[PDB]
Amino acid sequence: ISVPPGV
Amino acid sequence: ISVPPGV
Amino acid sequence: SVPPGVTR
Amino acid sequence: LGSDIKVTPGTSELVEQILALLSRYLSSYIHVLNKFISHLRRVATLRFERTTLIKFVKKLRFYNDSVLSYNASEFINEGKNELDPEADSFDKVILPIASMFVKSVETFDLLNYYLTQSLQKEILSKTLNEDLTLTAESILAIDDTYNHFVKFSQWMIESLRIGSNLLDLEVVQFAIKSADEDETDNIFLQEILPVNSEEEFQTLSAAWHSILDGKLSALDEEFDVVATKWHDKFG
Amino acid sequence: LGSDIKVTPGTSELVEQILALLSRYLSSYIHVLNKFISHLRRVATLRFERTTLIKFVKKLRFYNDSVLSYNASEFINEGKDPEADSFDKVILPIASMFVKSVETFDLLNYYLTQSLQKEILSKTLNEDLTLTAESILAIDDTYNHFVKFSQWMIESLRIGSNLLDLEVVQFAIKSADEDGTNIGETDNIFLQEILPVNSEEEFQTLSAAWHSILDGKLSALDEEFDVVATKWHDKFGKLK
Amino acid sequence: LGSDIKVTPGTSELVEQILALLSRYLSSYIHVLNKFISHLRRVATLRFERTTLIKFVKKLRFYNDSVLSYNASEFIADSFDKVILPIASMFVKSVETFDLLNYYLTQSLQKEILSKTLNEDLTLTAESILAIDDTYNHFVKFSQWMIESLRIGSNLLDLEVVQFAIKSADEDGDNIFLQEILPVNSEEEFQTLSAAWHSILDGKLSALDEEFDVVATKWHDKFGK
Amino acid sequence: LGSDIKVTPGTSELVEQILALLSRYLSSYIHVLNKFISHLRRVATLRFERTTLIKFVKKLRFYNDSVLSYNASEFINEGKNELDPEADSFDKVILPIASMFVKSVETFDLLNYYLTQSLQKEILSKTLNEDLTLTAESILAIDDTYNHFVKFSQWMIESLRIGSNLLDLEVVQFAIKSADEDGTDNIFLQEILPVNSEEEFQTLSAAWHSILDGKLSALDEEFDVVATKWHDKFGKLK
RNA sequence: GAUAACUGAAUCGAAAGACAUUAUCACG
RNA sequence: GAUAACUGAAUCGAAAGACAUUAUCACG
Ligand SMILES: [Mg+2]
Ligand SMILES: [Mg+2]
Ligand SMILES: [Mg+2]
Ligand SMILES: [Mg+2]
Ligand SMILES: [Mg+2]
Ligand SMILES: [Mg+2]
Repeated sequence: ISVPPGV
Repeated sequence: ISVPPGV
Repeated sequence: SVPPGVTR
Repeated sequence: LGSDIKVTPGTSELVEQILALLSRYLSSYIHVLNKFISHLRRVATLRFERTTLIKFVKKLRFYNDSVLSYNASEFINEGKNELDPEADSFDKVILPIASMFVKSVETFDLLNYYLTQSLQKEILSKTLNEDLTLTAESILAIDDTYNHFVKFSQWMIESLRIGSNLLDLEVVQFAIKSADEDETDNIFLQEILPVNSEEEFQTLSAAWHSILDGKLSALDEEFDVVATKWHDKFG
Repeated sequence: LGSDIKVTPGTSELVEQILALLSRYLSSYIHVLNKFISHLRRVATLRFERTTLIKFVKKLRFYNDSVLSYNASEFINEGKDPEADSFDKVILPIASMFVKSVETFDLLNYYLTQSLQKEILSKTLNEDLTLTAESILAIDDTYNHFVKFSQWMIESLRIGSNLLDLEVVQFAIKSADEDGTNIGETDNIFLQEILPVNSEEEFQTLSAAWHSILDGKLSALDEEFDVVATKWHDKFGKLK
Repeated sequence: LGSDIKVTPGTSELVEQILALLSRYLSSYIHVLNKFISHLRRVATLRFERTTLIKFVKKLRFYNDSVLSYNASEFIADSFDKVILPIASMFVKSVETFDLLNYYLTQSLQKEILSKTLNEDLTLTAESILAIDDTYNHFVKFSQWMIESLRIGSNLLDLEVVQFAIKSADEDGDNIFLQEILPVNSEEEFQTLSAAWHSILDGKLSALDEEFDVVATKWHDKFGK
Repeated sequence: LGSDIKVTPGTSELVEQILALLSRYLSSYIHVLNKFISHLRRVATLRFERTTLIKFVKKLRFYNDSVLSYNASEFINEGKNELDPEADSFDKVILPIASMFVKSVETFDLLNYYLTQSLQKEILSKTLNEDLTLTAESILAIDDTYNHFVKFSQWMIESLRIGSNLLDLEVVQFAIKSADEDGTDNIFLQEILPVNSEEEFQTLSAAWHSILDGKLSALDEEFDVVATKWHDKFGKLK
């Protein structure tokens, strides 16, 4: 899963 | 329908 | 399919 | 934007009562669908339709578990003697409940179509077997229950002026658009009066509660008649 | 439960950018489904299925019309305050719309990618009107990311509740808690922790990075939807 | 092998009477199957079964046309064996075809229908299945009698079901098909036994037609014109 | 009707050779069907179809047992001097053989329709894959073998003028009626020359034998390719 | 719970061997 | 004969244009 830098 | 006393 | 002397 | 209206000590209980209606609607379907899904195991040609119903029954059972485990008092800040820089507004509290009703109603709209129309036809085309279909009366009760929950949801929202595009129901908008290109007889088109206090909301909710309970019982009755029908024919 | 966090002048625009992602996901489905529904009009054995899809495409089209006509600035009171709306108050209806949409897509995705795919094959004995494997992957991948995005919007602001839970997220939590809970190494997408955000700036920034990711997925989805439309045309639609 | 027995002037007519029984058995099926095949059009799940029945009804119809257009006097001093042999052979071919169709129609298809639809309006009646089996058994035994009574039997004319009953008996120690057939000693004796057989088979064919009408009526009452 | 032609000492053997071709056709089917019927035991949705095939394979296995246990010399009276004019006529001897061929061929027609058309569609509809279907090449071989056995049977019968309504094959009559209502020519519609002696029949039989044997080998080869497919696509473990 | 039993000799297994004391199916 | 009708804007067609005055199916 492409999760933003720092969710 | 049935809409109660005052709707 | 069919050998000589069967058909014409 | 809404009401000036604050929560009272009786708000928590009002919310639980509203939620309980929705749990009862959901459960009523879940019970009749478990049964149908079980009779369909025996019919080789209806295998994929069976799975589609399973997928719907799961969504309902999830919505019902979520509603049953929601503790409404947890999300409500009443103040002390009506402390206002702590007391929740009534709108803040109803909004998530109304939103849940809307989501559930839209799900029922999709399931009702599948169950009462296209599947009924598919069943007759596949099997010619009318023992497998719903009764006419159960279909009437299905529609009648949906219409009243639509209207109840419209009332909760419009009466407090917390409506928005995001909370509109497809069927209500369809009736408004249809009317504007044809005062009026339609169930969903009738004006909703703003309520001016919680007392007035409480009272109207209770009257609504009576009506919907009522429709839910007629629905349960017709669901039992149909479960009995399948049982008499299939075992 | 939430944030202390107030709206700023840039909040309205942030909300429109989030809603636009949802409109684009909805529209993408609506466009492919109009096409599929058109081809199916010519297959006698798929008549009732065709109607079931019509019923879904209406629901999507309704949601998309609702989103497109929503004016977010109407529902936002910035101050100059403390009349100022809290950021939670503003995100909540947006999140709630996302949740409704996502659950709808879950039901449709199951119908469209599983049962209907099978029914089609069983009824017609070919693959002319099935989906491609790659479209199914793009479908699942896009849903997964919109699930996670919606989870992030809600959990990062602590506005979660039973009523906002998504079925698939709760499934993965309940499955983990009775399978292991390998909660560090954590391969599952939905099981990873969400950090609370501490300001609107931090939300804004993470929204934008999310926006870039979802836009990527939506373009891959559009790509695969064009490949499959082309397939239907080449395999079924066109004359011979 | 056989008799020594010669044809008489009444032989042609005897043969036409035997062939007419077979035409009547074939036609009876053809009529009920045309009906069924028509009702099945409406059931989407039964499409490939319907086409299998079509394939069968065509074979029956072909056998019936072939029998009806056969002029027995054209093919008739000939020995009585020479004349009965092609008739017996036609009976055997027909009987084996019926065995296959009967299995498909009364067993596997009946089960497939219930599995697909749960719809018992679409099935045969129990009584039609009994009349089906009873008619087959008698045509088997009649064919066995035509062949064995004249000693024109051979491996090529054996019927599956007769041989099954013999092999089954030989590995146990009375069965319809296992009973001895007396050699006939003249055409008069064959003529007479044929006529008694004709009476019995005509009785069975009427019971079959009756049950076929009961089922056709059933499908019509439930499924409509 | 027929020839005038008498049996010779070599007649018994000619008949055994003809019968053996039929046995080999029957056995070739029985072998592939036993295999298919075994794979199908493991597919719950194909249970009733499996029983229909079993019913067919039994009818084939019965015809093949009958043919294999038939002793042709038992049913042939040769006389002892080329004439002996109580010697069996060649027609009397071929007729039951031709009749057995006809019965078989008609059975194969029914089975071929079920096996290559309706069942193939039903399998796909029921299982959603091609793992247990036939190959296109096996279906071609099936049809090509049938067509040749039809024509061979037609040749046996017409060449001796022993034809009758009772010996007509459905497919030959279909081609004749179809032509007469339409009216690169159709294999079954071509004229068959009367034979004038047993020597001429013997030699044409042998040439036919060589052709049918070629077709039976092609059929066997495609039956092995398909058995291998079923093994690789369904049978074996994953 | 349900389903599956040729008048077979195939099928599965590298093998030993398995084949109703069996195999398969089933809403997280 | 039978089947098919979004609260659509697609679909088909190189275009013109077609779309129940239509399309498809069939032991017709
Ligand atoms: Mg349907
Ligand atoms: Mg389906
Ligand atoms: Mg069957
Ligand atoms: Mg079939
Ligand atoms: Mg319309
Ligand atoms: Mg619209």
